[PDB]
Amino acid sequence: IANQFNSAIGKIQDSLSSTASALGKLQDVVNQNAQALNTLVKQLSSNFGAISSVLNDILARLDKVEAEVQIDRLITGRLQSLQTYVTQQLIRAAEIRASANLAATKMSECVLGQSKRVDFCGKGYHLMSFPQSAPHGVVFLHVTYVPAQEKNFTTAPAICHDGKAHFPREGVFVSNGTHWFVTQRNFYEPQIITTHNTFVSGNCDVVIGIVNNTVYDPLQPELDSFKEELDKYFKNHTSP
Amino acid sequence: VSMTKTSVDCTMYICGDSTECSNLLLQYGSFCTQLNRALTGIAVEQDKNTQEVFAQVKQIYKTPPIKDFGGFNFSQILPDPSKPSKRSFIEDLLFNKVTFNGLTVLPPLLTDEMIAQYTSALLAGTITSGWTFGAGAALQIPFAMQMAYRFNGIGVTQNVLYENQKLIANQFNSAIGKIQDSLSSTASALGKLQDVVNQNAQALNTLVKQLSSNFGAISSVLNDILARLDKVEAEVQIDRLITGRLQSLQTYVTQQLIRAAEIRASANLAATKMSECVLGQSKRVDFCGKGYHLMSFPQSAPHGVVFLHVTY
Amino acid sequence: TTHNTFVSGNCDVVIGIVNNTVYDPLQPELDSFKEELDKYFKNHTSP
Amino acid sequence: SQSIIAYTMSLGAENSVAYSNNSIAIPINFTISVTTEILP
Ligand SMILES: *[C@@H]1O[C@H](CO)[C@@H](O[C@@H]2O[C@H](CO)[C@@H](O[C@H]3O[C@H](CO)[C@@H](O)[C@H](O)[C@@H]3O)[C@H](O)[C@H]2NC(C)=O)[C@H](O)[C@H]1NC(C)=O
Ligand SMILES: *[C@@H]1O[C@H](CO)[C@@H](O[C@@H]2O[C@H](CO)[C@@H](O[C@H]3O[C@H](CO)[C@@H](O)[C@H](O)[C@@H]3O)[C@H](O)[C@H]2NC(C)=O)[C@H](O)[C@H]1NC(C)=O
Ligand SMILES: *[C@@H]1O[C@H](CO)[C@@H](O[C@@H]2O[C@H](CO)[C@@H](O[C@H]3O[C@H](CO)[C@@H](O)[C@H](O)[C@@H]3O)[C@H](O)[C@H]2NC(C)=O)[C@H](O)[C@H]1NC(C)=O
Ligand SMILES: *[C@@H]1O[C@H](CO[C@@H]2O[C@@H](C)[C@@H](O)[C@@H](O)[C@@H]2O)[C@@H](O[C@@H]2O[C@H](CO)[C@@H](O)[C@H](O)[C@H]2NC(C)=O)[C@H](O)[C@H]1NC(C)=O
Ligand SMILES: *[C@@H]1O[C@H](CO)[C@@H](O[C@@H]2O[C@H](CO)[C@@H](O)[C@H](O)[C@H]2NC(C)=O)[C@H](O)[C@H]1NC(C)=O
Ligand SMILES: *[C@@H]1O[C@H](CO)[C@@H](O[C@@H]2O[C@H](CO)[C@@H](O)[C@H](O)[C@H]2NC(C)=O)[C@H](O)[C@H]1NC(C)=O
Ligand SMILES: *[C@@H]1O[C@H](CO)[C@@H](O)[C@H](O)[C@H]1NC(C)=O
Ligand SMILES: *[C@@H]1O[C@H](CO)[C@@H](O)[C@H](O)[C@H]1NC(C)=O
Ligand SMILES: *[C@@H]1O[C@H](CO)[C@@H](O)[C@H](O)[C@H]1NC(C)=O
Ligand SMILES: *[C@@H]1O[C@H](CO)[C@@H](O)[C@H](O)[C@H]1NC(C)=O
Repeated sequence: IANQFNSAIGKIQDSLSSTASALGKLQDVVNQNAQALNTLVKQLSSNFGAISSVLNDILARLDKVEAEVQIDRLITGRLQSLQTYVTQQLIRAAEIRASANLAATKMSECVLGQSKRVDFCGKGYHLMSFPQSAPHGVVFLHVTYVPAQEKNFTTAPAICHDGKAHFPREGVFVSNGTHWFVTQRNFYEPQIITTHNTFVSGNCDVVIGIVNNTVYDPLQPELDSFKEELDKYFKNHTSP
Repeated sequence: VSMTKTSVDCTMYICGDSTECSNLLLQYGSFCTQLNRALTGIAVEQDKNTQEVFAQVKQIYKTPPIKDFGGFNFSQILPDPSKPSKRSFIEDLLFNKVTFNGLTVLPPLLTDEMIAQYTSALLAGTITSGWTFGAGAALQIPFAMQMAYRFNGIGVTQNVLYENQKLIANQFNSAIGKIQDSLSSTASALGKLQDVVNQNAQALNTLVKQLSSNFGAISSVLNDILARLDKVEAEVQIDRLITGRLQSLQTYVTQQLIRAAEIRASANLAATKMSECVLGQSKRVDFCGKGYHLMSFPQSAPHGVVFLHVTY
Repeated sequence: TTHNTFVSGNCDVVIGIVNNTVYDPLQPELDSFKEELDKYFKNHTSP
Repeated sequence: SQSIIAYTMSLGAENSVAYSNNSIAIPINFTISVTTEILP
């Protein structure tokens, strides 16, 4: 588990250092803000249907009663250009807020805790996550348990023993093809079907797909060994 | 999940087929690049919204030919093989239930056959392999043992399923019977999707009515002003129409950017419900339907997703 | 039963506790051992 | 020989699941994995 984790951290380190595009969601936010600021400054070169885009060159050519009408055009067009920028900034800022509230929720639920929510802390089952800072952003390194190489098995919903039906306390009944076992669902670790691994409920006629197999009792030998010794003691006590 | 991609060519809208109006419009600068860019940003994020909701699996799982799901009759929600589009009988019902000037509609990247196919992959994975196909490789399980793990998941011991399996399957079969009847019966059932089609249609209809406005020029028709007047008398008249039509696009693009942020928020909720209700089982009270969550099935709709949440 | 329950503390602490028996399933199992052990003593008197 | 091709996109690998009324698959092993996620 350590050697897998220490390798997976090494693949993150290499990947970020190797490819261009991995920072895309942050570089995009830098590029949109640069593009919008650049666009806002370029609008100052625009005439807006006035005689010129240079405010001092209007004033240096026309007299005041009509130089005002040209300046009013530039005021209208530049005020419209700020309003376009601020509307773009507000709509973007609402997006970044949504992404910051998601990031805060990921910090709270994947870093300060372990999440049972599927996909919310990466693919697999969430073990833990580690935060890393980035320019204007957060990176989460989500660590997950992923089921690897699998094997198919025969299975049953219940086991029948003394005409009573038996069900797993945790996990699932599986056969290797000849013998029956009980195992935890998320990792193959077979165990003998005991009275301590299972609970009884009702009789074998009600359950579709129930199978016959023995259920082991762990206490039965701890009284039968004690019984065979007790009988040997009675045998010895015939001798005096 | 989405809304119709629209591109409005601001030059062709403001200054339709006119060189003189185009040469005036250049004097307003980069606004037309901002209008075209913003609507391209929206048009691209609609494929993204659709992709985050439906493409949550990179492997197209398919139903077995045998249908021995322990008595649970999924035939209403699996694909029908016979139709030219491979959709479910409830998806076909949902598709019936929703009804010159630089305007263009752009088609979604994922056609409705491909949204039905991603929905089929998610649903065939969900029936045959539990939540496991969300964690990694799909691991099969018998459907009654999947429902047993579910019952343990809501804190009801799994013998309650196996003792009652005929009833639990008849109740699931009956509840899908009510979904079928409900969607056949009432007009308003898909209102949340139809409301999005209606707002886009209303906002574009409003944007078109603004081409018939005068804004204090002699005519609402750009060709009349260029036909009736010489070049210098025309500048003043066209420039009114430029100002008012430009402001009509600045309005419409702002209304669409706000509305796209709302459809985005709905798509991210739908992606969260796809992950947490279809690819899993949720402890979140009320998140995956009313009751205690057992499992959910996705179904496509025009520009949307329908979840059939199954609850104890 | 002792398999359905867990033990802590005593009857004086828990507000609203009630008296009932708890069935220990080892006890009647080893009672099936008790009368068999007892009969084997009775028989073993005879030689 | 390189040229632009145009094609209907496939949605992924097709994979018929080995479902049966009495078969389960269980992992004999696991991979720990680290995925980066990046948020503005
Ligand atoms: C299904 O799982 C079973 C448990 O692992 C397995 O049975 C076990 O098989 C081993 C040999 O592979 C036996 O080993 C013993 O066999 C005799 C016992 O007298 C000795 O000569 C050997 O030295 C060794 O002690 C186990 O006894 C046996 N266990 C049981 C409960 O039968 C099956 O082989 C597996 N089936 C398949 C199809 O793989
Ligand atoms: C699971 O194990 C059970 C115990 O070994 C076994 O039960 C036995 O089933 C047979 C066949 O049904 C019964 O045979 C009797 O059936 C009627 C009388 O009821 C007569 O027509 C027959 O001639 C014969 O007497 C056994 O009585 C019955 N035994 C018990 C103790 O219940 C199950 O059949 C096994 N099931 C599987 C799937 O392996
Ligand atoms: C729950 O079960 C308890 C155990 O049987 C029971 O406690 C017993 O209550 C009686 C009556 O109060 C006591 O009787 C004795 O009380 C004093 C000595 O403490 C004497 O003066 C009396 O003459 C009499 O001998 C028992 O001593 C007491 N048992 C113990 C072990 O303390 C509770 O009363 C029961 N409560 C309910 C609500 O059912
Ligand atoms: C687990 O089993 C499935 C299919 O079921 C088995 O089919 C036989 C091969 C035999 O083992 C039966 O007793 C089982 O019922 C396997 O799926 C097959 O995979 C191979 C490639 O490995 C492919 O050529 C076959 O067409 C598949 N058959 C079917 C019916 O899907 C699966 O690979 C097995 N998994 C493991 C890890 O053993
Ligand atoms: C699953 O449920 C469907 C819908 O009730 C069943 O389909 C109907 O079956 C009857 C009898 O064969 C036909 O007359 C109807 O025309 C069918 N209706 C439709 C819409 O196809 C189906 O038979 C059930 N399948 C199982 C295995 O129970
Ligand atoms: C579980 O998977 C790991 C690999 O992730 C297996 O470890 C490898 O085992 C082989 C020999 O079987 C060695 O050559 C490799 O060098 C091992 N790799 C590592 C990272 O240790 C492990 O053996 C598998 N175990 C089972 C029971 O399947
Ligand atoms: C599984 O299906 C077969 C038919 O292919 C049937 O004989 C068998 O009894 C079924 N078992 C269960 C548990 O449904
Ligand atoms: C048999 O019983 C006698 C006492 O009666 C004792 O000394 C002896 O050790 C016993 N042996 C065994 C094998 O129990
Ligand atoms: C519950 O409340 C009633 C009064 O309404 C009281 O008589 C009773 O003793 C209370 N039960 C307990 C266990 O204290
Ligand atoms: C008494 O013990 C003998 C063995 O020593 C046994 O055969 C017999 O059945 C027993 N009788 C009774 C009444 O237990």
